[PDB]
Amino acid sequence: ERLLDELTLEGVARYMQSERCRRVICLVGAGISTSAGIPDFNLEKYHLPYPEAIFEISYFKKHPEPFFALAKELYPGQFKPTICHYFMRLLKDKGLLLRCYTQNIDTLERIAGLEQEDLVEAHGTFYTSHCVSASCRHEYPLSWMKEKIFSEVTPKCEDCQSLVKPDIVFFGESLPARFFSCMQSDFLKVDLLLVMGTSLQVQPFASLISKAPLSTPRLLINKEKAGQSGGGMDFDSKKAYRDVAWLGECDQGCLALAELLGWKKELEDLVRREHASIDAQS
Amino acid sequence: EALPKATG
Ligand SMILES: *CCCn1cc(CCCCCCCCCCCC)nn1
Ligand SMILES: [Zn+2]
Repeated sequence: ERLLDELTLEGVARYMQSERCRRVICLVGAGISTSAGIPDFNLEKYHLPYPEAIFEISYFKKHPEPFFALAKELYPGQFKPTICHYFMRLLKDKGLLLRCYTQNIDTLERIAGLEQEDLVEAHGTFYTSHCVSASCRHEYPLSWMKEKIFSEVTPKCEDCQSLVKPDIVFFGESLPARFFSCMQSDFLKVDLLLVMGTSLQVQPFASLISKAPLSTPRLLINKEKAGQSGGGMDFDSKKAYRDVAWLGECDQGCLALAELLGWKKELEDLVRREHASIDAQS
Repeated sequence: EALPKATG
């Protein structure tokens, strides 16, 4: 029931290069976007009942304007995916990626080249928006929403003038149905979990680590150990057998893993070319 | 009842 030869990054690499590792699932959080300038959460200017209300569906339903104002204030001057995003892109290109489950709404996975079939955006995204009226549900792309946010015009539907909301899951909202559809099949077939940039404190996303088979190795690349209790993470006990913790910056851990897999030069060229191509079209 | 909700 032990598939790793040693509980290190090198053991994970050698396992990835073995016949048993055919399907890899990535579970990613805010830590994989911090080096891109996107915050891992002032707000006094918005006059909120409590600072967290800005992220809850109740307050957005009451007053949607503070969210759009804050979206403009935190709107990144550039959408540049990180080394971690392009490592997942390499996993996709080589046929090893089964799915990327993400907690982020910043669309950086799609900009890195991951497609809809590769992604489960568990908390939604800014990539698309919809008119809130159920008899309309008109869809708008990211450029439309960005132009509405920066002109400081509250986004209204061009067909029925109702409010248009980014396709994100506020706190208190139900997760999208694709989450629960994909999790049923994906976590019976998964051979490896790559948990990157999340401290596993948001539910039901965190519980995903207990859906994998008990023999499936799980590598945590995070600034802190997390997921320790239940099918929780066990990095340090005498009964540890499958969980590996690499503590540090996510970009650094992905660089080390890619080098151990022989992908250092390719990942370098990919990241540099894409960052330059984004700086050009900026 | 509804699908499980995002909770911190
Ligand atoms: C259970 C749900 C967990 N959850 C909710 C969210 C998003 C909450 C609102 C974020 C607002 C971001 C504003 C824009 C920032 C810049 C990017 C365009 N995440 N996780
Ligand atoms: Zn409409």
